[PDB]
Amino acid sequence: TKPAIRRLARRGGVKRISGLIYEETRGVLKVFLENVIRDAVTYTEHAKRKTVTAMDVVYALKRQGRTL
Amino acid sequence: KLPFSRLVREFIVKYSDDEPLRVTEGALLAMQESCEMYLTQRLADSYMLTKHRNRVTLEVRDMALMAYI
Repeated sequence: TKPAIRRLARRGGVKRISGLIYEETRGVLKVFLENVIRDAVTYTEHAKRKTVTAMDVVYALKRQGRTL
Repeated sequence: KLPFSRLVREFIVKYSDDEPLRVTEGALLAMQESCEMYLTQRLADSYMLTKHRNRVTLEVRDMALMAYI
């Protein structure tokens, strides 16, 4: 939504934001999430289990580099 | 929850094989926390470029240099 992006900007110290950020921000995140969910789903299904746990999310985050 | 569940559902189904993959609240909340801070981090770093550019408006200009790196 528009205020969730605003809320994220204000958390980061951003005061005012341009209108393309809204679409650009969703795209950037999906890339991140695609890796998190993909990795989590791939590990969770492969690893003798079929349920995503908090640690599977943790496993996906380690596998990022867009964190480091 | 509305745009988070969509993406989770789309990608669990997209990246499933024989079936969607259950999941717990802690898993969902843990993911959601992680993803929020990733956008906070990258917007804030791009905002560091904004101040370096003598501007006050975070723009797609600033998002792109961190994204290029």
